[PDB]
Amino acid sequence: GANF
Amino acid sequence: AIQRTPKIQVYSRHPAENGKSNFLNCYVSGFHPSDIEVDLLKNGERIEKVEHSDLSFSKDWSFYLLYYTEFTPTEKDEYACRVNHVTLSQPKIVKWDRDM
Amino acid sequence: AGSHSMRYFSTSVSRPGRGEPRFIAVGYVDDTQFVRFDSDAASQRMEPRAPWIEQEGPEYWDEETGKVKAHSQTDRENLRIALRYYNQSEAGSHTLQMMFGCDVGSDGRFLRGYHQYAYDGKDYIALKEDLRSWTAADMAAQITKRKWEAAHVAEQQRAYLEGTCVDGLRRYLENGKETLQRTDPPKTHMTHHPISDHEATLRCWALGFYPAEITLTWQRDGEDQTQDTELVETRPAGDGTFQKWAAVVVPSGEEQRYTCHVQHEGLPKPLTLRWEP
Ligand SMILES: [Zn+2]
Ligand SMILES: [Zn+2]
Repeated sequence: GANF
Repeated sequence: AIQRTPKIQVYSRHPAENGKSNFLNCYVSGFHPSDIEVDLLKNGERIEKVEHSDLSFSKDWSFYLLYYTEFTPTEKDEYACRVNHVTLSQPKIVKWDRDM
Repeated sequence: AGSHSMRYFSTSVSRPGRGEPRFIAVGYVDDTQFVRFDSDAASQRMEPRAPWIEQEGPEYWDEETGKVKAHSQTDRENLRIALRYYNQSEAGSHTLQMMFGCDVGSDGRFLRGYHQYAYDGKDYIALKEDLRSWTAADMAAQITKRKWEAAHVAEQQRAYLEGTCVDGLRRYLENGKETLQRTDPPKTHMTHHPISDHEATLRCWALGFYPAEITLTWQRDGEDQTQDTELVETRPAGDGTFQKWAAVVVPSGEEQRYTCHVQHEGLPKPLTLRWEP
């Protein structure tokens, strides 16, 4: 779900 | 990029009895990256109806796969697993030893 | 069993010049796989891989399929971000792996949670054991850690891992109870293989056990032979059980100095085997  | 070379085990599901149908397994593990080619061989020749498990990986992030096929071992037929991977200069062939 | 785990795993592999990255995800309860998704497959759905998961309603398959597809898009984006962080070219193929899950005790209570990433086979960022902060492995991962800290990703993950993840694991253990709760002990035996007139191999076998966790060790005169045992990786039989063997090379006539020791949750008592022709 979270981007780098 | 860490590269890890595959470990290979070739073995039957059940203790081999000449004449009785069984399953021939080739378990490939510990490799990275994930692209790999695996063939089961009967007397040097690629076996056709070979299935394999879904790509998974271990705690150290290295991949593992099980390839398998039904087979009926005999006294003289040789079986092997042939594996190619980027870490190998040449395809590695591992012969089935019914005691391992 | 005394404790249980649910684990989800995903792998994305970029394919420069050959379209979007290959994405493969699998879910496990203990050592039993129960779902998969493969971006190469025609259905574009999450698919069952154990019979008991088919007890889940159609809403489950729709919702999980949407989430796994959204995750494949996130990891497509993250592979692009990684190229920039590491100043790598668009010509090479790279790998992004993720794992998350939870452990619960046999009393049904949360034990531990996990949420981690690896890039090209090396740790990138991982949720720490207290589920409150991140271990970031290198300079690029600190950029991610900063962003995740400001967005409170750890609190979102902690709430999923202690809540929905535990609830799902407990439901699966109920629906798959007959198979998931078994602790089938190994069937054991020993073989003997002369190598020469000076040496022979004793091999200790464990067959047909579940779950996969097991300890096989050789002793000589009551002392661990860890420095001399050939020990193969625990391997699947293909029928839901596992196999393992351990071997030692033994000077001729000294077989009775050696004992094989087997520990497995399915055993009432640890086993001790001797060569007894
Ligand atoms: Zn249990
Ligand atoms: Zn001699």
